[PDB]
Amino acid sequence: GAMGSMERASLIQKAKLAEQAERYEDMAAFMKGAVEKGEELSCEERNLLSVAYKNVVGGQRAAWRVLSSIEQKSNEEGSEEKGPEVREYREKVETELQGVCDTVLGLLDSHLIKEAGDAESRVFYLKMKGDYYRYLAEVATGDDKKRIIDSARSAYQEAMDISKKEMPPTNPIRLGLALNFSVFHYEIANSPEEAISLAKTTFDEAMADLHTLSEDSYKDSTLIMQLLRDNLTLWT
Amino acid sequence: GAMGSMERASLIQKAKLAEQAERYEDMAAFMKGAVEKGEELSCEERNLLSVAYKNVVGGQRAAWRVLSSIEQKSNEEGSEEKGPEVREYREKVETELQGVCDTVLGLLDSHLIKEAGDAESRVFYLKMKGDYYRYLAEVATGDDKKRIIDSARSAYQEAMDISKKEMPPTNPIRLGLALNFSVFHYEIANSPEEAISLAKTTFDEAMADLHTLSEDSYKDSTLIMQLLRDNLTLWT
Amino acid sequence: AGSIPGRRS
Amino acid sequence: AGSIPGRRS
Ligand SMILES: *Cc1ccc(-n2cncn2)cc1
Ligand SMILES: *Cc1ccc(-n2cncn2)cc1
Ligand SMILES: [Cl-]
Ligand SMILES: [Cl-]
Repeated sequence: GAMGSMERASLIQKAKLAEQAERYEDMAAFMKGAVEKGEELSCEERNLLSVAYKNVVGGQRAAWRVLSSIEQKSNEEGSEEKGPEVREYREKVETELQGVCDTVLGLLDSHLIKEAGDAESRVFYLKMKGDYYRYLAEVATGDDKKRIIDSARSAYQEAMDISKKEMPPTNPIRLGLALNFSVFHYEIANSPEEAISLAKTTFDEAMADLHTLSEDSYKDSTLIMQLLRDNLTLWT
Repeated sequence: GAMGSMERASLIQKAKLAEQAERYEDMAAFMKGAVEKGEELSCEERNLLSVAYKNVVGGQRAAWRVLSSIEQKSNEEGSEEKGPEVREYREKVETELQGVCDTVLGLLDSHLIKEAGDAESRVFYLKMKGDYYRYLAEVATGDDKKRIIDSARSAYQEAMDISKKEMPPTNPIRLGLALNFSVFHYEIANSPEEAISLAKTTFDEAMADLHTLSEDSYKDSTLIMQLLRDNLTLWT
Repeated sequence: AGSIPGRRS
Repeated sequence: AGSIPGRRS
């Protein structure tokens, strides 16, 4: 890659600079180069990788939704024919989004996940794998939409199994995994009851474990519990 | 270019879609392709070109300022040596910004300005030329910083001369030109008194012409007059 | 429905 | 000091 000649430490340093400059494409390229050095990632480095690509794909998903909405309006009764442009441009953004998701999934598969032995790293990467298959599922329509959905489910499920065995119920990675898996159930899998049940059980079991936490860990956990509560308020 | 095979009308349509999707890099590439079709640009098309590149370079300028501030802190008394990374990354962003400015200036020079005969188009393009030399001047430090500054001044001055001859004092292009030329005086040319005098005279002459305007033109002009007033409040 | 924002480290 | 925002057509 284009980052093969830069030191690992310099790539990490520049990824942090790019975050401060809100240059998330750069940040993602720097962290991709850091991953491709072949060494495992620290807790902080995993967060940098995640933050970079979440911002990049977040912009693409927002644009895809704008364009998909315009496209759907143009294909309604009484709509004037505007030509292939809206579809073409939505396809362009969609293709770029799928390329980013494939890049992240390729990093996880080569070889972040297979070298991740600790629960903190393994659950983190498997949650990522579920997230980026979920983003692929959001735009999928063809022969493989069901397989993409099952790939997301399978990664989330393995992460859930490990987190329930190896992490306390207030662990922020465990909480964010359950939050996103519940969003998967609601938005992707057409299982709103499973989404609500998971969010409720996750919230209640975290609530009962808060007494064990320091002030700073309490703040971390209750922040994500509020996101679970926000979704439950929207879903019920 | 990569847009040589797409219809002019499709490029314009997709530039509008990209603005709605907040995909300003795409928007700029689409409008660059539209310009390179060789036909003159309508009022609306000129605005699309301007909006696209203003957003692109606006993000680069914001990032450059963040990185330049970090770089300056690292070169202070008592600062720990962090290596070449901050300078290297600031240089990378700076180089990308200069490339965008050069691209815009190349479009104006080949051949938007020479074919612009009406005051509305010619002043618009010359204001653009002043703006993008101003952005080059913001990051300039070498043998040509003075020539870049004079290139900005010269373009602004020609635009001012035409606008005073050919446009009413409330014309929004005339007002925005004077606003940016005053910012040039204050921020680039180290002439704050010239900046204040231009802003005041522009505001007062617009105020005296508002009575001639419709409700909608009044709203357009008073919006930019408020930007002149905001600067005067900051400068005095 | 909100997933983890995860856009700031 | 603010120039024309010019970021929305
Ligand atoms: C996936 C995930 C889980 C938790 C967090 N987080 C945010 N603040 C603390 N922990 C981020 C991402
Ligand atoms: C350079 C310039 C001048 C004026 C405007 N504007 C904004 N609203 C109406 N006119 C934009 C850019
Ligand atoms: Cl396209
Ligand atoms: Cl760099």
